[PDB]
Amino acid sequence: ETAAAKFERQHMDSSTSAASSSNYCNQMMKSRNLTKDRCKPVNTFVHESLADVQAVCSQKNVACKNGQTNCYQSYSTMSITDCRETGSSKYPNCAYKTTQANKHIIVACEGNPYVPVHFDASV
Repeated sequence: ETAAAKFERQHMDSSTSAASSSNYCNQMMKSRNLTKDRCKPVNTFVHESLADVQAVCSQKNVACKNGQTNCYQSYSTMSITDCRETGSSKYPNCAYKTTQANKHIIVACEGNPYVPVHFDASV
């Protein structure tokens, strides 16, 4: 698996009229193989098109949380879903709270072609 492919598996779920149910994160964290080794504490899925998310690599250059300079913030807000592990959640039955939002995303980009490889933040 390439880094670009990993970003698509971990963070992309393109859909118009995204309506993530209370069960969404429970299903998606499992189906995208994010609960195989351990319960991943937090994750974000983006519902805009791949073209639109890839386009962010040419948008607003911002500092990455880790101090690197290869992060970019979207000029427009994007439909997203946040997944946050619950208190009662016990591996291998990882449990999540599902919260829909409309926010600017920040991603790190690398390579040729210059594409997203890391989801940094939503703002």
